[PDB]
Amino acid sequence: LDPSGYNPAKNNYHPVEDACWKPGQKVPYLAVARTFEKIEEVSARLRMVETLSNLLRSVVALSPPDLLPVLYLSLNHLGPPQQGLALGVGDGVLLKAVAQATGRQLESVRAEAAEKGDVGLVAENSRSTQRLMLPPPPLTASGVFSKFRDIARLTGSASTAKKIDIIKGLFVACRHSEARFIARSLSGRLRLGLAEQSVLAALSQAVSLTPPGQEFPPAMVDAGKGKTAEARKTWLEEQGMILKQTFCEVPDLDRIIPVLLEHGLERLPEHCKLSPGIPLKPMLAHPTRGISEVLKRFEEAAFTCEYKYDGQRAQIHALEGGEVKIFSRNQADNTGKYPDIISRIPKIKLPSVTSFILDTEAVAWDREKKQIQPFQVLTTRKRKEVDASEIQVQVCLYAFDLIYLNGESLVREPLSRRRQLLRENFVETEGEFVFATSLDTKDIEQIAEFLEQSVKDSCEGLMVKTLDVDATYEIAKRSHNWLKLKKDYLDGVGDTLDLVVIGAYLGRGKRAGRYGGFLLASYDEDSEELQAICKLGTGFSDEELEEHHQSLKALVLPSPRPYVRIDGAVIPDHWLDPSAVWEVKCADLSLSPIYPAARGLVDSDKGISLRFPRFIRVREDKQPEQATTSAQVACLYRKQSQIQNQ
DNA sequence: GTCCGACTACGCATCAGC
DNA sequence: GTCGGAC
Ligand SMILES: *OP(=O)(O)OC[C@H]1O[C@@H](n2cnc3c(N)ncnc32)[C@H](O)[C@@H]1O
Repeated sequence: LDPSGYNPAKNNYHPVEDACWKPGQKVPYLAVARTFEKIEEVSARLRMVETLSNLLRSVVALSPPDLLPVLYLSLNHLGPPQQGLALGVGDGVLLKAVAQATGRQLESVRAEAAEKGDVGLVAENSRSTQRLMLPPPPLTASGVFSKFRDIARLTGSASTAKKIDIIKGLFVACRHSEARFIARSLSGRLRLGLAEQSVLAALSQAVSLTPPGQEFPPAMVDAGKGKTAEARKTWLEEQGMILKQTFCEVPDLDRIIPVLLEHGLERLPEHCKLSPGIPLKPMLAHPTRGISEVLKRFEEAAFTCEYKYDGQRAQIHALEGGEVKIFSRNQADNTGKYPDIISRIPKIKLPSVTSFILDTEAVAWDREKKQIQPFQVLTTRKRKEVDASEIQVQVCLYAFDLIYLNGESLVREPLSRRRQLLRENFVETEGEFVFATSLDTKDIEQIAEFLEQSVKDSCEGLMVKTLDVDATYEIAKRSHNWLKLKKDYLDGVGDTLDLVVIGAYLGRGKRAGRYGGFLLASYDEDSEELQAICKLGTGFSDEELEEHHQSLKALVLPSPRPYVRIDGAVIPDHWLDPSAVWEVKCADLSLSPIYPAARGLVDSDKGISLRFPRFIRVREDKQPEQATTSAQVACLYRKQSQIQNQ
């Protein structure tokens, strides 16, 4: 058949008959791109999962070995996260490859990509070089995926030119809508509306409806034929939960897909279980906007409150053989980053401990002062090839959960149990390995003082977790089972700044057409200058963003006003007449190496920016001169508890 | 509530142009 | 990291 007319969203989809490729033959990338079209067209997640499941069903029945690349293409992933593969292709490089492939000038394609907010639309609607040669052989799914890995593997000098040539070869072989999705994949903005959770749902539904390991033609193609609506409903969720719980234990398609294709979904938890050395998905936290919101949602269930430390999450694995591994919250290998940690594993556990998986937070520590250092100090550590002698920023560990212990998994255990084992079999070495400052209560005043004390002790806020009711480490049940209580979540903390809009940025994707971001500035009275302080991109409603785009479009200037100073900040696409004042909330103030706001008032060669800036409201009663001054910004930074604890 | 994709600062690691 | 939108 023709991959051009592939419709994986048709009613009564047959995996074998409605396919556009013969069995044993490699899956054409156009079939993947056609499935991406139908997925992008709809907004309901259930319709998106069904369309993908249909494509996965034809793959599992006609070309099983192509299931792994098709899943990775739908996720826009290069492979397992612990392998650390990265494309290494910037937007400027992708645009240079698009311009060279289409025969157009770089300025033409760059203006169009910014105006459209999508590189895929530019790379597709340009084929002035396709009428130059005979059509290259059609693209395959596994072939496109391997070429993506080829790009990611090129390193060293002159590697950029080699990446461009591979991207160029893909575009000249693209037909119909393939160029739009290949360019979207390289830029890291697939924009499908479907991601990890929906792919997992589509995979479990596809292998349940069309089981793998069958002979061809497949005896079973729709195992939900003789079932009722509520029966097929509850059967698919039970199957989807088996896949989701094991993927949370082993988020590695390279390990799950082969076992899946050989033993089926039923026997998967027997082969892929939680084990040290293999990173697992961490437990996340849902943001709570107040103490009262914690009493609800948890209702009549006992919980605990722990200090929210400002560092980097460290998932530490101790294998039975003695080898030690550390993983980030994205399952990235961080073992070579903490040699100081590895030397101290003996000092944290009892002689009876043989294997464990620890959930801790690596926080920068000052041994000469016995205090916690801010996150900016922690980020100055080296990332790889670190030798313990040259470690200049010490790290203190704050363990708050225990997942594995002596060969048994505690995932299905309540937090009250996991916390107990973590206390009995681990030792306190202050400034090295300490337990999270905990406090079990239900008193609002006690919780309020604990929230205050945490920030006095160089912490962001509190973490609230139940102890016995829904207090397991099963992410597939609820990925955000913990609660997050910070000061800036409450609407009275007062860290609101009134800043002037001095620039706008063209939006991409969901923000194509209007402004996606804005440049904010503070007024320096002594220099009579507006100093850029940060960029702003979140906090607007969709209706507010169109009001800003309309109101600020009249103030667009061809050149910046002479009294505006942005230093090394990103030059805005549209310079704006300094007139709009917006209220902006942030979590912290940081010493910036780029922004010139309040430079000299705290550090001689560094300014101040805002950590996690968000838009609150427009200050219509205010004018640029009445905005927050750089002197106020310098004082706000000084009054910070971590800055005061210095 | 869930899932997804807009967008933030920052600094190490990497590479093009000279 | 924060945030809002569609379901
Ligand atoms: O805001 P966020 O989602 O990054 O917060 C979650 C992260 O916060 C870190 N952290 C610090 N202290 C704790 C405690 N006591 N418990 C759990 N997490 C904690 C972690 O890095 C977490 O991912």
